[PDB]
Amino acid sequence: FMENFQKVEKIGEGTYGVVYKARNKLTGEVVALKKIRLTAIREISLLKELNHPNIVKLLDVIHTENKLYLVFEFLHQDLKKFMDASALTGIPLPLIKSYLFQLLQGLAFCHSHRVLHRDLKPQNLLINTEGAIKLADFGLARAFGVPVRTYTHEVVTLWYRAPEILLGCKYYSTAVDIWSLGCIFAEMVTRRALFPGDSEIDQLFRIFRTLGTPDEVVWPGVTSMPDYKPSFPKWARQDFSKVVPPLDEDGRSLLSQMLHYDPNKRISAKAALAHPFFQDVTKPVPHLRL
Ligand SMILES: C[C@H]1CCCCn2ncc(-c3nc(Nc4ccc(N5CCN(C)CC5)cn4)ncc3F)c21
Repeated sequence: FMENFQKVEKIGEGTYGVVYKARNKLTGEVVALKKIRLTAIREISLLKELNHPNIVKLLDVIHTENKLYLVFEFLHQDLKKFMDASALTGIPLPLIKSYLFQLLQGLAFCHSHRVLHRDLKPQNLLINTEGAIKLADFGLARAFGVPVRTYTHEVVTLWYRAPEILLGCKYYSTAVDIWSLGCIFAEMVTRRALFPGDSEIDQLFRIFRTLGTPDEVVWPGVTSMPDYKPSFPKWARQDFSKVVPPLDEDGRSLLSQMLHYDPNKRISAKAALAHPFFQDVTKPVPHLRL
């Protein structure tokens, strides 16, 4: 239980609980220990075996008393800090293309196992010095939920929420992760958030002003969604060439397929891996200081 870990420093404050960098007192292993404060047992245990090089490995699930502990492999930096440190020059496109490629591999692995992330964002994308990028906070959303406030009452960001979630879809699909990854794709290219909304209706309207207000033509059945309103303002679609300059045509074509309104038209992770944008994909080494 907690005795075998030594708390090094606080990493971050997730929704369910606090995450610490810790040292296994017996094996010297440096891990990320998540303290979740209090069905879910069997759902978390289904993630012990969701192992993939682009998924942060869940090492052990400690269950003692009314406190639940998750032990992950430790990574030193999230994508958010790397984007901030690269804000002046921009992440080089070969590195952007490599991160997107690896995350689509990770997504394709979890969607084939019917596991959704439901909350992709730069803050839970972790990188190392070797050029790898991994998905974190994976599978916990179905185990507890995606609440509005964290345990430290911080607001959950909506910038990467798929429109079907914002429109009240109860049973969304794997396409919600492709949408979030598309928004992260755009943010890495332009060094600015694609849809930085501070409310659910502001997030939805910021999507509408960029991609046009959806209708039955582009999204069959959107007018029947639980939170759709006919009184939605009707904005025209902006051209993608102004959305993410100076991304090349391969990248803009891929991004537009990741940002399709209709979840059934949105490109899958496996299909996106065959997109010509990755014809020249490599694995560069990032410029990190730890
Ligand atoms: C993604 C994090 C965010 C914390 C809450 C969600 N969660 N659950 C586990 C981990 C985790 N985290 C790490 N590494 C790490 C991550 C972030 C940071 N900080 C540095 C200081 N910044 C101000 C914020 C980011 C440091 N280290 N490795 C492995 C992991 F499973 C994380």
